[PDB]
Amino acid sequence: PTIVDVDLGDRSYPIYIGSGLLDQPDLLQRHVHGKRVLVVTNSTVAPIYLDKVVGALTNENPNVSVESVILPDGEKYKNMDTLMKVFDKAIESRLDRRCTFVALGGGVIGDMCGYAAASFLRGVNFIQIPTTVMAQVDSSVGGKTGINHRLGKNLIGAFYQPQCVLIDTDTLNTLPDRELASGLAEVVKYGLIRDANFFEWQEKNMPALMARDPSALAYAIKRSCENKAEVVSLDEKESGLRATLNLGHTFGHAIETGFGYGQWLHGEAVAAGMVMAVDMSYRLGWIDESIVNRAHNILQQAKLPTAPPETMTVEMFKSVMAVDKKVADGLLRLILLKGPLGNCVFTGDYDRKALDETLHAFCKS
Amino acid sequence: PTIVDVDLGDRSYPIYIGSGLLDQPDLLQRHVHGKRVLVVTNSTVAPIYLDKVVGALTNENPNVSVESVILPDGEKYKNMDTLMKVFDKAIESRLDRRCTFVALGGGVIGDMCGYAAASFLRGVNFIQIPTTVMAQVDSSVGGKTGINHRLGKNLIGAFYQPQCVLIDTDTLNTLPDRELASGLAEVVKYGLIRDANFFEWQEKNMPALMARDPSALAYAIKRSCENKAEVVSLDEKESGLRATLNLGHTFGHAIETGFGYGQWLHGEAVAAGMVMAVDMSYRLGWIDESIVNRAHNILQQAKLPTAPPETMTVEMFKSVMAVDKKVADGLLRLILLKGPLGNCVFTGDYDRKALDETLHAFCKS
Ligand SMILES: NC(=O)c1ccc[n+]([C@@H]2O[C@H](COP(=O)([O-])OP(=O)(O)OC[C@H]3O[C@@H](n4cnc5c(N)ncnc54)[C@H](O)[C@@H]3O)[C@@H](O)[C@H]2O)c1
Ligand SMILES: NC(=O)c1ccc[n+]([C@@H]2O[C@H](COP(=O)([O-])OP(=O)(O)OC[C@H]3O[C@@H](n4cnc5c(N)ncnc54)[C@H](O)[C@@H]3O)[C@@H](O)[C@H]2O)c1
Repeated sequence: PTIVDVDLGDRSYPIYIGSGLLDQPDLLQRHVHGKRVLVVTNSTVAPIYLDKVVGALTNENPNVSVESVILPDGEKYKNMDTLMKVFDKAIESRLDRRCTFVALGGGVIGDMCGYAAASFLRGVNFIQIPTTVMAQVDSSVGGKTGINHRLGKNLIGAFYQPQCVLIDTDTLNTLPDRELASGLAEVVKYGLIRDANFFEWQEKNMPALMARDPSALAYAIKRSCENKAEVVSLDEKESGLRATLNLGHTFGHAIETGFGYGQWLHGEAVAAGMVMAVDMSYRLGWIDESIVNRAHNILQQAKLPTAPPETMTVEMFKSVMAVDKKVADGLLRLILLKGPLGNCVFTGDYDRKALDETLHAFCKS
Repeated sequence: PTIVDVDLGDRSYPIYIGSGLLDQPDLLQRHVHGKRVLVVTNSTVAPIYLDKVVGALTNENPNVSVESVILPDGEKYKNMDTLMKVFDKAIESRLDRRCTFVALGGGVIGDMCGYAAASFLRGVNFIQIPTTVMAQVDSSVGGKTGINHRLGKNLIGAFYQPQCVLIDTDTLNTLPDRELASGLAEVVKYGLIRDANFFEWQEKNMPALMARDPSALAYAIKRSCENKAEVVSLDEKESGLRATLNLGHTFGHAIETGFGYGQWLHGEAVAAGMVMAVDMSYRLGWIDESIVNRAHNILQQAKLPTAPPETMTVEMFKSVMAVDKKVADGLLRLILLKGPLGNCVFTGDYDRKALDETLHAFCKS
């Protein structure tokens, strides 16, 4: 069991990482400070891990009782109505401020569960058990929770930290290849924004990760968590630094909202968003040809898309980018690369013609 | 302009109190930190105050553009579906993280706008402009925001603190006697929980408050906000001490949900429920009978109910109380009077016979 910690003072919490951690009941029990637990998962994950997870919380612990809600599987259910099922279940069972929610699944569940937890009775303790690469390197950590609105991605939610995060890499064993690769998008992101040695290591080790080698995947998770924990501890609520985690995400969200929720996996949208934001960066003269080539090579190694869907138009991009949460006072700040690899800027001061070229170069219409 | 602070370090903020405050644009504009504002109000309040508040937000203020969203008026509407109207409007007009919400109304609007602000883009700034007594003396202060569920009161929300609170005493001039009176319930509450001298003051001053004397009303407000600000600063998230503000509110919330949201005013529900709490306190032999009948009498001078509605039952009270937020690991903790006037306890330890003796005394079935 490795531990990357997130230090937010009295609200600090541990990220436990290893194999078979779902068979170490002591880990979860330590963060369940009440009698009752509500596991939140979806229809795909539930048959695989729920019994295991209730097992890990109860069968060797007699004073803990566990309930579940199984929500439908899909990014397209990341909405207020599907979230209302969690509040409905919790109130039907008469759960109270001492209960604990447990997010069992990918990033869709983590985000929904975290926000529900933030809001139920004005907040109850919750724990993350990510079961995707995406969630294990990104979504489970940091306490950004919430839902999509039809006009945009993550527009309603809460900053709300879990009590712990339990990553067991065995759970990746049941994850389809496509879901695996899409999680690596965010791993590459850490490399580009602030982690050149991490990036470098990925250029060498991407075949391992794609072959799902345990040691590789475990380090990519660990090192991703180190980055994300550092940033969150410094900038929990995104005054400045935290926005760096949004490289390729202004575009990537435009791909998700535009291309209709769910068709492309998030990581697939980020893959393509990142290429676009690399291209803009070059066009602005802020980065080298070499970064462009290496960004393009590594995502190709991960069999992720390096351009957006051919139905995405320039107008859809602009219209969805208009509700990006990096807008301040009607001004669109972007995350762009600048200088040697591992360097990035959070800025609203970029030549808009460069942005316009990038859109027109990547869009068929 | 009388000020009363709320002390939460870097989240501290003033409550301004006085007449004609809506005629001092300076006060609102100080706390609007961006170019955009969305005034959330309702259809009763809008055509009386919206123009004026838009006028104050923009006078000598080119930098700021102001929009509004008009919600339906009623406790009935204090729920998630209606709140979607705030999000939908916000996103449609592309409001960003730097926008400010202005909650313009009674406590329904405050709680709703508060929780909408907490959640919009995971938190934007908001400001409180209470226009009912209930709001001016209680709900506007403390950053307890949220909404009802069918099965219970304020079971979804957040602890979110406003940028400031603008009590303009003139807004009470348009409020009906019934609404005004119902506000006085929380004024009394402060007396009984922690402020004996204030209580004694109200006993002299009740006829004055019911006649809308400017001085009495204003001092009630200041004293009511001082109490709450003191409690909120010490216990913002309700670890312990804050729960004391819920005297008679366990019973009260049960009346609201039991008898139908908005059939009685909150204040009216709270009055009856306070009277039940004192009865239970006496039955426990924790309280002298002078406190019982002193309470009964001040409420009657406010023309407030001292019984719950005739169709409330014992079962209804018990089933709604089971989802009170004062319940912890299945144990219902209550606010009860013990000792001289102005002293309180929050306890899980009481004889349950006292509890359903008081339930059977007040309910026809
Ligand atoms: N909150 C944050 O900071 C943050 C960071 C990154 C992403 N996110 C959000 O999280 C989501 C990321 O999506 P995701 O990749 O987690 O997708 P996801 O939650 O949809 O999961 C991917 C798919 O794999 C299935 N699945 C999950 N775990 C499995 C397992 N162990 N075995 C087999 N199948 C499994 C799921 O049912 C789903 O069909 C996005 O909505 C994104 O916006 C949030
Ligand atoms: N957040 C807190 O800490 C807190 C504290 C106490 C109460 N509350 C909540 O606040 C609510 C109590 O609301 P309320 O009693 O203010 O009622 P309310 O918000 O429903 O408004 C009272 C009625 O008077 C109308 N009105 C408001 N201002 C007016 C004015 N100036 N002139 C004419 N009419 C006006 C409203 O449109 C409504 O019809 C409850 O839902 C309660 O739970 C919250």
